[PDB]
Amino acid sequence: NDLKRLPYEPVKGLLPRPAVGTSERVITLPEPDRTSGMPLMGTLWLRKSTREFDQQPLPLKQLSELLWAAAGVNRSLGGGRTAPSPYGETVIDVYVALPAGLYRYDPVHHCLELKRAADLRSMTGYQDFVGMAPLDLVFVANHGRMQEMPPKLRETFSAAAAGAMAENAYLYCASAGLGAVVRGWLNRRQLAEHMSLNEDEEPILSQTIGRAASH
Amino acid sequence: LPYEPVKGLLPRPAVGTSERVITLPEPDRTSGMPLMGTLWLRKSTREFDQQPLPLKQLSELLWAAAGVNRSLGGGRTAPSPYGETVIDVYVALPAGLYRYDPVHHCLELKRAADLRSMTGYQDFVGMAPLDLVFVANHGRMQEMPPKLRETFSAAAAGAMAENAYLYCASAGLGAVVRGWLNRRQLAEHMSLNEDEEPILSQTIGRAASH
Ligand SMILES: Cc1cc2nc3c(=O)[nH]c(=O)nc-3n(C[C@H](O)[C@H](O)[C@H](O)COP(=O)(O)O)c2cc1C
Ligand SMILES: Cc1cc2nc3c(=O)[nH]c(=O)nc-3n(C[C@H](O)[C@H](O)[C@H](O)COP(=O)(O)O)c2cc1C
Ligand SMILES: [Mg+2]
Repeated sequence: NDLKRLPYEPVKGLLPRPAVGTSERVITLPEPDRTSGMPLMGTLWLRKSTREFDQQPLPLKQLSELLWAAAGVNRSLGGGRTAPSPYGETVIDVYVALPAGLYRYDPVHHCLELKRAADLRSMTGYQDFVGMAPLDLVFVANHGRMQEMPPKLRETFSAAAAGAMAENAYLYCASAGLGAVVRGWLNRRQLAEHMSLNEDEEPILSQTIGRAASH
Repeated sequence: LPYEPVKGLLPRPAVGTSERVITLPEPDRTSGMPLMGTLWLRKSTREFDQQPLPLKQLSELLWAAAGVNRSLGGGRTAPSPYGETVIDVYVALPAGLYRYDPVHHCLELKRAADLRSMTGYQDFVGMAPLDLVFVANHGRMQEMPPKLRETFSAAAAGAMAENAYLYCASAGLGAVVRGWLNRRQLAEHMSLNEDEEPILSQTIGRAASH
């Protein structure tokens, strides 16, 4: 029983796989829906972790709503977001590893901007028995926007903000019949290198998303 | 513009009978505002009306943040590292500080004092009917690597506070998660054990009228 708590085996030597598809510079996303969908109370009942997935990609509508749920602008006045953040600073940027490329989600313009023309799915650097899925979200902390915050609270603020955003994604997945699993076992430096992140950018959590496997 | 620390403010005496265990009505609702609606209305509120939350609303709020959504296995509404509770949720009420027990869906008196707005920082958040306090229990993380305990408890607490924010958006309540905490001072006020530390506090109530 305690054996589940043993630290996971590191995955050594993996390189980014070649991009599959057309690795477009910008992917424009459709406007997210505002009225309809499963009641919040229903989504809380069904909120769970999934580790085996079907490989079918999310339709563009679902990719859009997921990204908006996690990191989107919900108030035009001031660019308020669907999730909180310390001092209103955008401390977390959401990246998306798709088979066609690694993208950064831009909330103000609700689109994806190419960060790397490579498939960086399941590059957490640890064997946590989470299978291959259509996409991974990576919640990256931007230390450049945290310098007016007390240093000893930055990991708590980054992790809490990332947690809230990952929770919005979980709840969206539950509303839309999708599986999700947040993953904190990250070789942060290795993943930061694969993602071509700047020195002040640190991966905090990832989240593997897709339709749950058929059996 | 950066928040300043406030001096030693002592806790207020509890108002009421301070019952030792409060039974909460069983969580059974599956209806209410669509998730997308709650996401659209998710925001922080800092000025509140003082009217207490009815029992049913308090029960639902606690269940959203910390409750059992799967009876067999004790799976929770929020994720947790290794499926083990690393966060204990406390509720600071006028009548006393209570610990929410997810398995029995009830409140157990922790201290007969009013500990609302005991963060130790001046973040301009007004008095509200209650605070939720998310406590990292390091006693339940001794087999987890030290370097991950802060990230995992903070990410678990953030998800729980997020479920709470969303519930508040669905119910027309205001909420604000607060992370600027003098943790040691607040832990002392809460009578927490040495290996338990408040990491986030969340002030909740109806938004102020005038
Ligand atoms: C901060 C945090 C980090 C997590 N890290 C991982 C991880 O690295 N790998 C994994 O498979 N699951 C991870 N999980 C998921 C938990 O294992 C999962 O929440 C737990 O099994 C309970 O299942 P449930 O989400 O269905 O309630 C993490 C959860 C949290 C809150
Ligand atoms: C980790 C974290 C800690 C926070 N701490 C405080 C705090 O101590 N005091 C406060 O007034 N607000 C706090 N907030 C709330 C943010 O200031 C707020 O989310 C931000 O201003 C944007 O407003 P919004 O929540 O309406 O989107 C915190 C938010 C996060 C994510
Ligand atoms: Mg203990």
